[PDB]
Amino acid sequence: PLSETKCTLKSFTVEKGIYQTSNFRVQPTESIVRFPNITNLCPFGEVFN
Amino acid sequence: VDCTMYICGDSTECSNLLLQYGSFCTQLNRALTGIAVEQDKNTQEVFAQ
Ligand SMILES: *[C@@H]1O[C@H](CO)[C@@H](O)[C@H](O)[C@H]1NC(C)=O
Repeated sequence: PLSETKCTLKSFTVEKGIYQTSNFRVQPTESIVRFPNITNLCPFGEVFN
Repeated sequence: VDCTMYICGDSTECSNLLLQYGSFCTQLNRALTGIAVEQDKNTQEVFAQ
């Protein structure tokens, strides 16, 4: 964090204060794919079986 | 404003293309920070008397 501050400010010394060095983001853990409920299974079997 | 996110964040390919413009939005993240700071200064000048 202090090195984040120093490279952000392009300095080897830092004055008292708060400096924004980055942006925090939480990344996805899992993917949710939900297609509509299927009741309408297609009767291919009526021809094949 | 997080300009990386504003333009298109959480994308490797968007980031690679945002970077072809250099500091184009970095300077705005900076300008906005300055404006927000000025707004705290205004509050202090008016009320912390
Ligand atoms: C007929 O139904 C069976 C179920 O045991 C299935 O395994 C098979 O794929 C079907 N046959 C054909 C030719 O599709």
